[PDB]
Amino acid sequence: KREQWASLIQGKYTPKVKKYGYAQHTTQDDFQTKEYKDRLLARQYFHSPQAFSVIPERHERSVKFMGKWEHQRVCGLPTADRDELEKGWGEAEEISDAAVGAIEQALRDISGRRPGNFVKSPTETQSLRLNESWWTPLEFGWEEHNREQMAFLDSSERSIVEGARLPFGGKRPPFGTTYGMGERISEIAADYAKGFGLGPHGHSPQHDTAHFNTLEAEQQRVKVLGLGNALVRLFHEKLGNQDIQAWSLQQCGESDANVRQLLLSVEEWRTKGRAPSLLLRKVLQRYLKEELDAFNSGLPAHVPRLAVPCGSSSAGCIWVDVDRNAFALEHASQ
Amino acid sequence: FRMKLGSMYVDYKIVSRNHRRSIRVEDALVDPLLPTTVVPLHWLEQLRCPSTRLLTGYHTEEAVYAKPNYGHANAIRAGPVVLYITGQSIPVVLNPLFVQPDEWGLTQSNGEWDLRIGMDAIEQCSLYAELRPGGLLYSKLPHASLTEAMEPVQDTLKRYGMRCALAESPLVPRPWTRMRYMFIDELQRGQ
Amino acid sequence: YARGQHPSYDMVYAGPMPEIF
Amino acid sequence: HASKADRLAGMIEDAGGFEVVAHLGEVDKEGNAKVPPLHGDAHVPTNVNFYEMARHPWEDTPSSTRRDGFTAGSKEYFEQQYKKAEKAVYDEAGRGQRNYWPSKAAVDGVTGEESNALLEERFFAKLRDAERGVESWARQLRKKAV
Amino acid sequence: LLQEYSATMPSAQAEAQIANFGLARALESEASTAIEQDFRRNAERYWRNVLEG
Amino acid sequence: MEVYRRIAERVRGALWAHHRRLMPERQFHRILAYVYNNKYEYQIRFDRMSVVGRAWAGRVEVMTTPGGFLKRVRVHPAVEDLSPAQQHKLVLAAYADACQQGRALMEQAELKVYKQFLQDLKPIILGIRDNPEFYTVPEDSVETIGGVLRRDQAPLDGGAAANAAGAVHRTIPMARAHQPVDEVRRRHAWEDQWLASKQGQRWAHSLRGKEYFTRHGPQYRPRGAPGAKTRTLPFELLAPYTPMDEGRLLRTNWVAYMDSKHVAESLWTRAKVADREKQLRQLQERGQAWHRPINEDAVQRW
Amino acid sequence: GVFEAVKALRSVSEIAASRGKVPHSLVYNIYPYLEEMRRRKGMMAMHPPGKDGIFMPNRVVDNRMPDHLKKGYYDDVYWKDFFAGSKEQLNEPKMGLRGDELRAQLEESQGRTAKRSNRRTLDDVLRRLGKTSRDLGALQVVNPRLDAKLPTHMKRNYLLH
Amino acid sequence: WYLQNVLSVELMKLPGRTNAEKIAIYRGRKRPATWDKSKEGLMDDEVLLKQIVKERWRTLEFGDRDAGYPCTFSDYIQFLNEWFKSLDEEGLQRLREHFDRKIRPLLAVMTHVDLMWLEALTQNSVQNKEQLERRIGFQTSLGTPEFFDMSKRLRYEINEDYKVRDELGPELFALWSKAPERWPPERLAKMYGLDFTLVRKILVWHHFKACYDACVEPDWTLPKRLFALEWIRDVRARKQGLFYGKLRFAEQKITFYSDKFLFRDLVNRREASYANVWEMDDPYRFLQTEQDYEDYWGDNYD
Amino acid sequence: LALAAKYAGLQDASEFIVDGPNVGLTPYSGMTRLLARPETSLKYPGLAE
Amino acid sequence: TGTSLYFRDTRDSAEAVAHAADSKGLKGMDNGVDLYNEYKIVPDLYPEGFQWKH
Amino acid sequence: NGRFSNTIFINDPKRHQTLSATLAKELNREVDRATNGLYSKLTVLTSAQ
Amino acid sequence: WQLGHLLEKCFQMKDRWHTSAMERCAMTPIRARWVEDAFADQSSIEEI
Amino acid sequence: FCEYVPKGAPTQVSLSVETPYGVTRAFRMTEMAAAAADAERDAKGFFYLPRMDYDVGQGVAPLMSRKQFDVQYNVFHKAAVDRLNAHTLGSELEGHNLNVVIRNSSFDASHAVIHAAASEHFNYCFWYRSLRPWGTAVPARLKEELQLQYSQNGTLDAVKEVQRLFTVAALSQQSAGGWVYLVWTGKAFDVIPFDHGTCPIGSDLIPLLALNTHESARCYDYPLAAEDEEGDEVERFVRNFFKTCNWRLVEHYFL
Amino acid sequence: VDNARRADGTEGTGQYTQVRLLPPEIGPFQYENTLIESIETAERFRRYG
Repeated sequence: KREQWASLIQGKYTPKVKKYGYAQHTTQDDFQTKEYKDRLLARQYFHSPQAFSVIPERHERSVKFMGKWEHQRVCGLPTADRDELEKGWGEAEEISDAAVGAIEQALRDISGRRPGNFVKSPTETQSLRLNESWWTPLEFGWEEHNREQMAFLDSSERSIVEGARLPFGGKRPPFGTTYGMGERISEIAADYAKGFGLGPHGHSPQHDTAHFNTLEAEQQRVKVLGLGNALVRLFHEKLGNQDIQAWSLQQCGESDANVRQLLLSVEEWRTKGRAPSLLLRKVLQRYLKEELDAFNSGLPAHVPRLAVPCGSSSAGCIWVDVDRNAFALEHASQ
Repeated sequence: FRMKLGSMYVDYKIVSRNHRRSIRVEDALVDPLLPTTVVPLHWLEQLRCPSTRLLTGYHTEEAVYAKPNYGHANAIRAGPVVLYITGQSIPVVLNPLFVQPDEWGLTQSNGEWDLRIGMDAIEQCSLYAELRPGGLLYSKLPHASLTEAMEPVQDTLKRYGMRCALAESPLVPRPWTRMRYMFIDELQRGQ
Repeated sequence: YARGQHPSYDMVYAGPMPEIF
Repeated sequence: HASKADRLAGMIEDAGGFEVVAHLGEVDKEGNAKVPPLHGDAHVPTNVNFYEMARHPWEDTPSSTRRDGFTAGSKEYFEQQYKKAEKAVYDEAGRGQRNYWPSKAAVDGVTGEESNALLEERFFAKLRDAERGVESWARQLRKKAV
Repeated sequence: LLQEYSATMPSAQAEAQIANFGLARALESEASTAIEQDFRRNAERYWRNVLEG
Repeated sequence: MEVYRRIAERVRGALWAHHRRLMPERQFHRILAYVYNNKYEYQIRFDRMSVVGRAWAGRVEVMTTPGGFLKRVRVHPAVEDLSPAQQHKLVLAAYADACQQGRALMEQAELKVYKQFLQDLKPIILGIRDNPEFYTVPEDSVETIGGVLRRDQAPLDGGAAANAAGAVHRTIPMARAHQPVDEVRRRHAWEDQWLASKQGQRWAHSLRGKEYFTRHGPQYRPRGAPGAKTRTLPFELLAPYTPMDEGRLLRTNWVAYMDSKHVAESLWTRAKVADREKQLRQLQERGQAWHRPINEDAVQRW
Repeated sequence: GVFEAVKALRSVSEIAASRGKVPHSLVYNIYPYLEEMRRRKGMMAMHPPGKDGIFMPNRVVDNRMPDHLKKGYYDDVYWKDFFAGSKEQLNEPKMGLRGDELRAQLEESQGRTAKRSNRRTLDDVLRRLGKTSRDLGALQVVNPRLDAKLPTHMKRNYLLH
Repeated sequence: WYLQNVLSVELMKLPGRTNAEKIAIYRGRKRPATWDKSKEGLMDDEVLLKQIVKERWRTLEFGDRDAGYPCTFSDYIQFLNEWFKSLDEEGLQRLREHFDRKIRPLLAVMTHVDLMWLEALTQNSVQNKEQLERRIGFQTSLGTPEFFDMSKRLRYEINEDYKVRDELGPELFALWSKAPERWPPERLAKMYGLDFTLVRKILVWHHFKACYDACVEPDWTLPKRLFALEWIRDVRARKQGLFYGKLRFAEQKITFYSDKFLFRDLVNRREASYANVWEMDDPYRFLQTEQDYEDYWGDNYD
Repeated sequence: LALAAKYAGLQDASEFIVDGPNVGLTPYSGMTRLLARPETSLKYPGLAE
Repeated sequence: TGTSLYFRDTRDSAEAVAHAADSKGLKGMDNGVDLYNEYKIVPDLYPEGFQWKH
Repeated sequence: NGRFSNTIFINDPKRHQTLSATLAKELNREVDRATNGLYSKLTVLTSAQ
Repeated sequence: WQLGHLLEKCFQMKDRWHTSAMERCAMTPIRARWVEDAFADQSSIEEI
Repeated sequence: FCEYVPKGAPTQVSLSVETPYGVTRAFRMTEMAAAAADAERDAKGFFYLPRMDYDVGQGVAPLMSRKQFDVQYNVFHKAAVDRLNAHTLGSELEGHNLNVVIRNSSFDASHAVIHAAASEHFNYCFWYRSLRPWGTAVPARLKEELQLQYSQNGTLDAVKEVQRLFTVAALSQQSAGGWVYLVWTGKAFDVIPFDHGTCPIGSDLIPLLALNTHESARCYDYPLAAEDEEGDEVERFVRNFFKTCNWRLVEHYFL
Repeated sequence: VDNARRADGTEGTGQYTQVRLLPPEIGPFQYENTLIESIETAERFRRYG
C-alpha cells in the first residue's frame, strides 16, 4: 500500500473502466460476517477444489453422492439468517418536510420553458453528426455553417464549403429518383429538427389543430422586430469607430479592475446578446449616463425609462432572451 | 433458518400430500442426531386427506418402537408427508413418526412441543449445505473427537487442500470470466 | 381454490417456452 | 363493500372462522370491560431504507443513477500523471503562474517519470536476478523461443 | 464581507496591476511609428527579429 | 408505481430538454423498479403487525394485517344470535375500521417512501439546476423563432408596481463553485470540531451523544454489518457535464439515438401538457378561466 | 385456381379481430397485467398522499453567469479551466485555451494559401524556415496567415487568455 | 509467439503520450466537458490495446522458419492440438462460448464471395487463390468495399437500451444472493422494461452469471421454477400430442375467447388477500391440484 | 352515478334534480361532494344549499 | 391530441390529492404499469415488418 | 357490445330508470364486466329510454 | 388519442352553433345573483 | 392554458390574496367576457384588428403609454374597422384585400366611406408596424441612402435632417387630424403630410414610416409637457418617436 | 423548549435549554443548491445537540 502505483505497459494513461454489478468490483458486505465468509468458502470449495490449489490440477466432475439432482441441495450462495434480514437494518435517516419542501421546490424549477426546445435553434438542427459512413460526405452544416464562417469571421481564416462540390449539390434530391438515398437524410434531418414542448399558443408543435408559423408569421415577426437592444444601440453608437480594446483601456485604470474581466463582458454583450455583467453594468453606468438623460429627456411620465440594470427603470431589451447566434448575424453589421 | 443460541431453528409448513390439509409450525430445531423427524400423533388425523391416488390418507401407516431424545408399537410412522420449509423453496417429503406427546414426549416447556427436524429432511434441502464443514450444522455432527469439532473450515480445508484463497494464484483463471457473454438472441442481432 | 375465489393460473396464460440453453 | 361484499363470507370461513369470545364486548357495571381485547400493535416502520440496502457497490452512496467507475489506482495514477503533465505545460519555469503560451519542447516533451523506470529497476530487475539462476538448459531455451 | 474585502481585494487588485498594464502597453506599440514603419517596409524583416528575438 | 412514474417521467424529459442528454433506458427503469422494491420492503415489515377494529360496543373485533388480510375475527356470543345479514353488516363494519387504521398507517409510511425517493432524485434533480446553464424564460412569455419575446409585460395595471417584475432568481453562487460534496465534507469536518472539543467530549460521553454515533457513526459499523461501513458522501451530478448515455448511442447507431431522443422529447412534452392540465384546472377554479374556449386567436392566429 | 384458393384464405388473427374476440394463443400477453392487480394489495396500491405527481412552474429561474466568473468557476472540484473551448457551454468559445490549441483550430480550419502582398505573413515566413505553424510556440500570434502588427495579433487575443 | 506477442503485456507499447496528448484526454474523457468522442485518432489507449493484439494477429502468417515467418502451419495446429487436448472442461465453456461470441455470428453471414478471403486467414492455399479473386474482383467493383468485409457485417444490432456488455454483472446481486426466496422475479421484473417472457428469460442468465461470479454451483432448476407456468403447460401439451419437443404457435389451440371471458379470473385477482407477502409471490401458487403437482415435479425424479 | 364516472358527457336535456326533502329523506345523491366542493361555493355564492 | 388523458385525475384537484380512489391510469389502475406487454392482445393484423432503416 | 367500445343501456322505462336492489346488484356487476373487459376501450353508460 | 381525438372536436365545445347563452342554463347572471341574496353565507333555515 | 382564459385576464398561481368576494366578483368578469366569443363571432368581419408583433401589455417604449395604446388600438382603430366591415358588404368591394378596396374606393364621392375607413385601416395598422418599442438603429443599407439625399453637404444629417423634416411635416398638419409618412416616391424619399382617411397607397406610393399626428396618438401623455413647456409637445413627441422608430422594416420595403 | 423525556434520560421537564436558531430554510438566503445539505445538517445538530 505504501509504495506508488505504476503501469506495467509503457505509456498506458487512460483508466480502465469497471462497471457496477461486476462481481470483480463489488464490496457490498451487508450480512457478510466471518461465519458467512467461511460458510461461503464451504460451497465454493466442494465444487471447484482446483480453484484454491496454488497449482491447480485439471478440474473435473466426479459422481455426486446425494443424487444426480444434488444441485437442488447445494446451489446458491449461503443464506443469512432471516430475522437479521428483517430487523437487522439501520433506521432510515429522517427526511424532514423541508428536505422535501425544497426538493419539490427544486423540481418545479426544471419545468420551465427553455427557449431552444420548441422551435429548435438552427445551430442545433444542422449540428447533427453520425459516425455512419454516408453521413459526413454530405457535410450537413454546409448551408448555415458557411454563413457563420462568412460574416462572423475574417475573410482570411474562414473555411467556406461550396455547395456544388457536395454529394447531391447540397439540396434535397428529387423524391422518386435516388433509391431512397436522399429521402432518409431530410427525414433524419427533420427527425432531429422537430420541436417539442408547449409553445406560445399553448400546444405541442405537432398538435392537430394549433399550427404556429402560419405563412412565416413568426419569420416575418422577427424580421421586423430585430434582435437588438436599445442599451447596445446607445453604447455602440457612443463607442463609434474606436475598438473596444482601445476604448476599454481608457475605461479601467491600473487598479480599477481586470480589463479582461471587463472587456470579455463587452464582447459577449456587444455581440452574442446576453445580460451585461454586474462589472459591465457599473462600467456602462459612468459611461452611458450622459446618453440616457439625453435619451430619457423627452419621455412622458408613465412610459418606462431606459437605464442600465442595477422613476420606473427598465432596460431597453424587448427580448427576454435571444439565441447567441441570431443576435450575431443581426449584429454582424455593427 | 434463524439461529438462536448457536442452534439452527427453522420455521416450516408441514403439509399433506394432496395439500388439502396443512399445519404451520413456529420454530423447530435442526437435529442431525435424529434418524427421522417425529411429529405429534395428534396430527395424523389432521393431516390425513383421502385421494383417488392414495385412498387411505397416507401411502403407509404403521406403528413402531422409537424413543430417542424423548426424555410394543410405541410411535406411528406414516408417509408420505411433504414438508414446506420457509427459506428453502423445494419441499422435502418425509415419512415421520407420529407420536403421542408423552412417548417421544413433546410439551416440555410451557406449551413448546419440542419439534426438531431430523437427518431425514436436511438431506434434501438447502440445509444440506449446513452439514458441510464450516456450516452452521458442522458442530453438532457426530464426530466425537471434540477437536476437529470446532476447528475452522480453513484448518479443515488446509487439511483438505485449500492452500490459497480463490483465484489468488495466476494459474487458475478467475472464475468470474466463466461467461463473458449471455446469448439472448432477441436482445442482440435479433432472432 | 375449492370455492372458486382463488386466482386461477390456467395453461392459457402460458407464453412461449424460450430457448435459454 | 363495493369490493369485499362477497368474499367476506369465505374470507372469515378460512381465516380461522368465528371464534366465540364469551363476554367479549361486555362492560362490567363498575366500568371495566371484561376480556381485555386484542391490541393494535401496528406502527409506522422505521427500518426500511432500500436505498441504503443497495448502494453503489464500492463507493456506497444510496443512489440509483448507474455511473460507471474507473478502477482505483488506475484513476489515481491517471490523475498523478495529469498533474505532472499539467505541471509541465502551464508552469514551465517553476514560476507557478499559468503560462498560457507553452514552449514547443514543453508542449510535446513527455512527462519526467512517465516511462516507469522504478517498475523496471524495483520489479523487473528483481525478477531478472532470480532469472539468472534458472537452469542452463532452460535460460537459453527461454531466450531461444522468445 | 468587509473581513474578505480587505482580504481578497489587494490580491485581486494585484493581478489587475499586471493584467491591465499588460494590454495597456500593447496599444502604444501599435500606434508607435517605430514598429509601424517596420511592418510596412518589409514585414519579413519585421517577422525575422520577432521570431529570433 | 404510478406517481413515481410521473416524476421519473419529467426527470427523463428534463434531463434532455434543459441539457441535450439522454438518460439510459435502463437507468430510468431502475428508478421505478428501485422504488417498487422499497414499497415491497415496507409491505413485508407490516405483515408481522396487526390492527384491531370494533363496530359494536366491543362485541365484534377483527384483527388484521395492515394490508387487509383479516387474521382474527373475535365475536361476542350475542352477535351470532343475530340474523346473517346482521352478522355481515357487523363484520364488514369492523373490518372497515380495520382497513381504516390500515389506511392511515400505510398512508404515513407511504410518505417515507416518497421522501426517501426524492432523496434519490436530489442527485439528479438538484444536479440539473446546479449548473450555470439553467436559464428558464418566464412561464408567461411568448416564444418566437428568433428567441423568446418579451415577458408579456406583467400587464402593469398596478401603478406603484403591483405588477411590474420578472423575479429572475439565481440558485448558484457566482464566484466559488459550491458542490454538495464540498458542504457535506465541511459538515463532516464540522463534527470533527465537536468530537475533539471538550464540549463534545462531554456530550459524546453523554447518553445523548451515544445515540448520535449510533445512527451517524457509519464509519464504525463492524465489518460485515448492514449499512455503509465508511463515510457516506452524496453524489455531485453536473448533468450537462457528465456523459450519461447519449455518447454511446451516437457512437453505435443513429436510429437508436434519434429514437431514444424522441422518447425524451415527448416525455418532456407530456410532462408540460400535464403541467398545463394542472393550470387547465387551476385557472378554472379561481374563476378566471371559462369551461369553453373564449380566446380563439390565442390558439389559432399564431 | 389454387392461387385463388390461397388468396381467398383469411388468417386466424384476421378472423379473431373480425369476430371481436381475443384468440386463445394471444392471451399470455395479458398475464403480466393480471399480475399487478394480483400483487397490488396493500402498500403498492396506495398512492403518495397529498402529492399530485405533476408540479407547475413556480419561479422564473436562471443561473447564467458572466464569462469571466465562468472561467475559473470550477477551480477546485475539477481539472482547472473548465470551459476550455465549449461553444455550447460557454458564450465565448476560444476563451482560456493554451497557445497551440487555438492555433490547432485555425490549423484544422486552414483557409488554403493564395497569392500574397509584399507584407507577406508569418505563414510565408514560417514556411521559408520549415517551421510551418506550431513552431512559433512562445510567440503570441494565433492566426499565422494574417498581416497585422504583432501587438495587433496579441491585442486581439488577450481576452482569449 | 503467442507469449511473445499476445501475453507479454510489457512487450506491448502504446503510441507515445505527449503532454498535449495527456491534457487532451484528462480534459476530454475523465473531465469530458466536451462530452463525446466519435472519431478515429490515436487516443483513448484502450481500443488500441485490444487493437495492438488484433493487429499483431493480422500480421501473423503461418510459414517456414527459414525466413521471418514466425510459425509453421504444422507447428501452429500442433500447438492447438496440444493445448485443446489440455483444455479443462470449464475451459471448454470459455472456448465454446468464445466460438459463439465471435465465430458463429460470422460464419452465418457468408457467401461465395468470401471463400477466397477466408483462406487468407490461415495462409493455406487450397484450390485457387489467384484466379478466384478476379471473380471477387467482379463482385467487389459492384459492392461497397466496407460492407463486404467480414469484420463489419455485424456493426449494428437491435435494442441498444439493454446491452450485453453491461448486463454481465447481475444487478442487485448482493441482495438476492443472500436469500433467493426473499426475491421472487416479480421484484426484479420491473428492473427490465422489456417484454415479460423476455424479462424472465434474461433473469435466468442473471442468476447463472451471478453464481459463476461467486464460483457457487448455479440452481439448474431455477428456469423451470421460473417458467413454471410455461413448463406445466408443455408437459401437458406433450402428454396430449404424439410429438416430442417444445410447443410452437401452430399446435396451440384455435379457441376464440370472448372479450370478457377472464372477468371471473379478474375479480378474483382484483380482490385477492395474502397474509404474508411470500404467500402472494410463492413459486407454487400455480399448483392447485395433484394433476398439477404430478407434472411440475415430474421433471426431478428425486 | 352520472357525474362520478371519470368521463361525464352532458347532453342538452340533462337536468340534475337532487330532490330528497320533498320525499322527506335527506337528499341521497352521492353527488353532494361535487356540491360541497369549494369551487361550487366560491363560484356561486350559496348555490349548494 | 389526447395526452391530456393521462392526467384526467387532476381535473378534480381534491381527489387528485386525496388519492382515495385507486384508479389513476388510463388503461387501468396505472398508466404504464404494463406498457410493454399488454397491447399485443390485439391480433397483429397489421404487423410492423422490416422497418429497419440503417 | 361494439368491437371495442361496449355500451350499457339502463332498461327500466316502466319504473322511470330507478334502481332497486335488482339492478344495482348487477350494475356494479355488469359495468365491471364492461370496464374490466379486455378490448373495452370505452364503456358508454346511458339509459334505454 | 383515439378517445382523446373524439372528445376534442365534439365534446369540448367548438365553433359550431355553440354560444354559451344557448346551452341550457339554469343560473344566468340575474338568476345566480338572487341566490346570493337568499342562500349565500347563512346559518339556519329559520333566518333564511 | 391560454385558449380557455378570457381575452385579457392574467395567468398565474393565485396568491390567495383574494377572499370569496375576491373570486366570485372576478368570475362574473370572466362570465360576461363570454359575451365576446358571442359578439365577436356575430361581429366578425372581412377586416379585423391586425395583431401586433411586439407585445403591448407595457405601453410602447418611450413614445407611448399603455393607456394611450388602449385608445387607438382597441377603441379607435377598431372603430375604423367596424365602419369598413359594415360598408364593404353590399358594395361591389365586398370581400377584397385592402390594396384592392383602397384604390377602387379611392377618389369618389359616394364610396368615400370605404376610402375613409379602409385607407385609415391601413394607416392605423402601419402605425403599429412602424413602432418597435425600444427603437432600432437604421441599417447601413439605408444610412448610406438617407445620407446621400438629406444632407445638403452637412456632417451626416442622415437622420438628423429626417427628424426635423418630420416636425415640419407634422406641424404643417395644421388640422392636427392627419397622418405623416416617409414615402418612397420611386425616385426620392420625402415625408408627405397625409390627411386622415387618405393613405399613400391611394396615392400609389410605397410608404415606409408611419407617424400619427391625431391627438388620440398623444392626447393622454404628451400635452402634459405642453402645459408646462407651452411650446410644442408635438416636437417633443416626434423627438421621442425616433427613440422607438423601426428603420429595420423600411429596409425591407426599400428594395 | 427541551424535548421532555424521562425514561430516555433527565433531558427536560419544560425548561429552555438553547435559543432556537430560526428555520435555516427561511433564514438568510443560502443558495438552494446548498439548501438541502444545510437543512439536513441544521436539524441533526438541533436534534442531537
